[PDB]
Amino acid sequence: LDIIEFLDHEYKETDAKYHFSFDVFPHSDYSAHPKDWLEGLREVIDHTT
Amino acid sequence: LDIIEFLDHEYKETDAKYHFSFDVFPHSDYSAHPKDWLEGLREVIDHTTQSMKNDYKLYDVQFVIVGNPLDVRLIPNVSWTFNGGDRNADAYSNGIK
Amino acid sequence: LDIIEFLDHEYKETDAKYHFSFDVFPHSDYSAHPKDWLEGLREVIDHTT
Amino acid sequence: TTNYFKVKLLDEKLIPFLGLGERGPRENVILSSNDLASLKQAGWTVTDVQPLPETGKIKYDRRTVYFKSEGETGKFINVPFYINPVDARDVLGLLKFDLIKLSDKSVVKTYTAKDIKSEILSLPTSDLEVNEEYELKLYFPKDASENYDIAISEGHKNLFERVKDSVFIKVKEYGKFTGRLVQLQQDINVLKESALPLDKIL
Amino acid sequence: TTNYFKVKLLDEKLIPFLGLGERGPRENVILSSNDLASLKQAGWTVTDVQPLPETGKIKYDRRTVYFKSEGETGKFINVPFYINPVDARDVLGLLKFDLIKLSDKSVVKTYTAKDIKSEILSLPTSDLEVNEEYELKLYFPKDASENYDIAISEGHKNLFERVKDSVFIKVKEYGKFTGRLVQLQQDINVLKESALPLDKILGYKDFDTKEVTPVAKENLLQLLSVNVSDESYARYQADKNRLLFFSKTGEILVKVIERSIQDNIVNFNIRILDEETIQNEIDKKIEYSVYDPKDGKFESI
Amino acid sequence: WARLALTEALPTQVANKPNFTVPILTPYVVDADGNKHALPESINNTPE
Amino acid sequence: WARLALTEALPTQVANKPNFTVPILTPYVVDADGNKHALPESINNTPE
Amino acid sequence: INYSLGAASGTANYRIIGSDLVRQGELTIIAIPQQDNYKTFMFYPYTFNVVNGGGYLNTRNPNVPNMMMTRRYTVESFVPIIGRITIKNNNGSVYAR
Amino acid sequence: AKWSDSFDERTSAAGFVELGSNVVKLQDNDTLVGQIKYPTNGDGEVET
Amino acid sequence: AKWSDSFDERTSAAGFVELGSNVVKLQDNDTLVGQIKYPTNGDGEVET
Repeated sequence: LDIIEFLDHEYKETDAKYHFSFDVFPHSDYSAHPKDWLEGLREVIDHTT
Repeated sequence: LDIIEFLDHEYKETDAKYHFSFDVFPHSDYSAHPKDWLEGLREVIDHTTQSMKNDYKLYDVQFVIVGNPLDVRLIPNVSWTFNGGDRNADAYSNGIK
Repeated sequence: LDIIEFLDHEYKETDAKYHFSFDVFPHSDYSAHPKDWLEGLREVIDHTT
Repeated sequence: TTNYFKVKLLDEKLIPFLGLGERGPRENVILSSNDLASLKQAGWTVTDVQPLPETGKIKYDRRTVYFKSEGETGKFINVPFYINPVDARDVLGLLKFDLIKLSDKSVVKTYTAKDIKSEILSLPTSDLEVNEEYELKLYFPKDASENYDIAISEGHKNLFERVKDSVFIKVKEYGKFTGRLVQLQQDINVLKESALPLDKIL
Repeated sequence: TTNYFKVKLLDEKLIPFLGLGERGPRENVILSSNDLASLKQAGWTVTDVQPLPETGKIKYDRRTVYFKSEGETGKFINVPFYINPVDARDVLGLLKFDLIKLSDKSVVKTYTAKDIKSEILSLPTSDLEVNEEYELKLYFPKDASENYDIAISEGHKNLFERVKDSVFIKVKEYGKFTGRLVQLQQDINVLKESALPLDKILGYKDFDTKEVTPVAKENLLQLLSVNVSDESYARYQADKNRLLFFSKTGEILVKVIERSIQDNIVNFNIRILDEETIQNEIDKKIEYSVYDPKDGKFESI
Repeated sequence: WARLALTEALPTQVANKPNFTVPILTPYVVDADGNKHALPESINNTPE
Repeated sequence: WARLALTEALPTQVANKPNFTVPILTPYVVDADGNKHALPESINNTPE
Repeated sequence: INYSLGAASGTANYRIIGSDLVRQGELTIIAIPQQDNYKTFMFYPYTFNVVNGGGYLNTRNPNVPNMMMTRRYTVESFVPIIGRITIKNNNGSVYAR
Repeated sequence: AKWSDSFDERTSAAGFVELGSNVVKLQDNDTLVGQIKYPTNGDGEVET
Repeated sequence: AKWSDSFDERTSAAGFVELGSNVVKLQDNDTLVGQIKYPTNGDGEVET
C-alpha cells in the first residue's frame, strides 16, 4: 500500500506527462458492440508505451 | 420456495450493493442485430463477479446464477438448427436441457 | 377449416395471454441489411415457446 | 448504477480512506464503490447514500458541419444529451453547458444541465458566426469540487475532473449556387506577365 | 444522372414509343434513357434535354418518436432531405411536402420542395398533437402528370407515380417523472370483490421540493410495471390503474417497478378479506383501516 | 384446391364411441375454513 | 409439477444438532488515539 | 488471466499485474529496463525483524507484555517513466443506458 | 419497529422502520437483545 | 347469459354476460347444471 502511494506521488510530480485517457462508454457515432469497443484500450496502451 | 424466499430477503438486507442492470432494448446508438446485443449480459455478470471478488477479497469461488429460465435464455444465444421434420421423426424435447 | 375455427376459438379463450408481435420493418436505429432482422422472429417464437 | 456516491458519515472515530485528520462525523463525502463497500462492511453508520452523475455524454456526433445561410430566423439545432443516474440533486445545479467559440476561447451562452427540459438542447444559430469552429461541452466548473470531501489519491481523477463530453460545430456558408457556369468572354488574350481574375472571365 | 428526361421533339413524321396518333413536333415529352438514346440514334432533332428528379429521398429515419412537452415554444424538428439531379425547373414547383396526420388522413401544412432553402425542413411542433402518428411525404400530386407526354406502357410506373419517400413521426408525452416512488398508505386491507386504484396507494417524492403527490397524470403509468404475487388472487388492469380482487382472499405482494430510475422496487403487503372477516374482529378491538371503494378514502369504522 | 397438411397439427387418436368421458385428478389443500385450493398451482408463487 | 433445482444452489450440510453457533474472527487497529477499526477492509486504500 | 497476464504487442512486451488494492478507474504503465546501467524504478527491502518481549515498552499500556515487529524498506525512482491511463465510466453501466 | 420519531423510508412520514441484518431475533434463554439504530428524516440522516 | 343486475364487461353496460370456460354443456341424461359466477357492476364488482 506504500508502492501505490509512491507511484501516485511520483506520477503527480511529472505534471501529467502521460494522461492518455480511455473511455469504456463508446462514442455516439460508434454504432457497434461496446464489447468490441474495448479493443481500443489496447491502442491507448501501445500509444502510451 | 423457502430458498427463493431467502434470497430476495438476503438481497434486501444487503441494500442493493450489487445492482448492475441490463437492458434487452439496445441503446439507441447500437444499430446492429439485437441478438448480438445480448452478449451484453455476459459482461455485466463478469463485471458483477469481479466486484464480488474485490470487496471480499476471495478468489476460490464457484459462482451460481439462479434465474427464471427465460432471462437465462439471453446467456447462451444458441442458433437454430433445421432438419426437415415430420410426424414419424418426432423428438418431444429430446436434447433440450 | 374446422381446426382453424377451433384454434381461433381456443386462443380467444386465453384472452391473448401469449401474444407477442414481431415487426418485419426494423427499428429506425437498426441501420443494417433487413435480411437478418428476420432472425428476430426466432427470438420471439423462442420467447413465446 | 455508478461508483461514486455522496454520503453522510456519522461516526466520529477517524474517517479512513482520506487525508490526515478528518475524524469527525462528516457529510458530503464523495466515495467510490470500492470505498463505500469497505465502510458498510466496516461497521460504519454511513447514510444518505446518493448516487452521483458519471454519465454526462452527448448523443450527437462531434465534428459536424452546419451550413448557415444569411437570413436566419430561429433555425434551432437540437442536440440530444442525457445524464443518466440522477434526476434532481445539488450536483445537477453544477453541471454546465457552454458554447465555446474555439477561435478566441470565449463562451457565447451557457446553460445549466438540470434546467434544459426534455433532454434536448435547442441551440440558436442566430448568434453563431461563419467559418468559426465552436465547442459544446459538459464541463464541471473548477469551483465545484471545493464543497465536497472527495476520497481520491494524488494522481487519480476526481468526479468533477472526470465527466465531460465535447462536440465541434463548424458553422460556414451554405453556397451551392444554381447555374450552368457560362463563360463571360470569348477569345481570352492576356499579356506575358500578368494576372487575370476569375470574376471577369466566367 | 437519371433515366428520365423532359425533352422537346421537333420532327413531325410520327413520334414512336408513344400512343396512337401523336405525330407532330411535340414538347414536354418525358422519355426514358433507353428511349432517348433510340431517338438521338434515329436521326431525330430531339432538343432541350433536361434531366428530371428521380431522387426525392429523405435523409432521416422513418419511424421516429418525438417526446413533446406541454410548454412548446418553437422547438423545430429539422428534417434533412435532398432532391439531387435538379436545381430549379418547372417540375420542382410540383414537388410537395406534406404533414399527413395518420389518424384521420388530413394534412397539417404543406411545403413546396423548391422553396425550402438549405435542404433542411424545419417542421414546427407547436401544431403537432399528442399520441397521434404523423407522416411526412414527397408525393407528387395526381394532377402533375397531366401536362406531359410520358412515354410509358400500361403497367409501368411513370415518373410522377414513382418518386416518393415517407417518414413516420410519433408525437407522445415526455413523462419520465422525478421521484423514488414512495408509498402513500401502509397496511392495505381491501374487501373481497372490489377494485383499488393506484393513485391512492402510491405516490412519488419529487426531488426539487419533497412533495408526496400521487400519480394522477396518466402518461407516467406506462413506465410502472406492476407485478402481483399470485395471478388468481388479484390482477392489475393495464388500461386502467386498478387492481382486481377476486374471490380468493389472503396475503398478496404487489411489486411496483419503475424502469427509468434505479431501485424503485415498491412492495405492498395487501390483505384481502371477506365481509364477515370484519365483524368477528371489530368486537375484539383490532383497530385498523380497510379501503372503501365507494369514496376512495381509507376507513376503519 | 389447396393442399391439406393442417390436419397433422393436433394429435389424432381415433375414437371408438360417440360419447365418452375422461377424468382429471387434482389434489387440494383445505385451509381450516373448508375452502380447498387446487394444489400444484397455488404453491407456485413465492410469497407463500 | 415444477421440476425443482434450487437444492443444488446452496451447499448442503446435514446437521446433527438442532441448534448451534459458529464464531467469526476479526482483527483490529487501535489507531494510536483510542478506538479501533476492522483490519482487513480499512487497509485497502491509497490514501491510508 | 484477470490478475496475472503477459501480452506481446507490436510495440513492446507486457506483464499485466492485477491487484485490487489500487483504486478502480485507472491504469499504470511502468518501464523496466533490461540492462543494469539504466534504472527507472527499484524496490529496496532493507530488513524485517520481529521481537518477542525484548524489553520494548508498549505505548498503549506499558504494564502488559508485548510482542513487536517492524520492516524497513524504501522505494526509489531515478528517472520518472510512468504512464497513467484514466479509464472513464467502467461502472458496468455500458448496457443499461 | 416504530419509534415516536422514526422515519419510514418507504414513506416520507414518521412510521415504522424495517431492520436490515439487525433483526432482534431470539437467542439463548429466549431473550431478545438488539443495538439497532433508527433514522429521523432521511434528507438530514440524523440517525439516532 | 343475462341476469337482472349483471354487467357485460365488453361494453360498460348491464348486458349479456359471457361464460368464459364455464359454459353449461349438455351433461349425461340430457340435463344441464352450472355454478355460475357473474359480474354485477364495472369497476365496483359486487359479483352476485
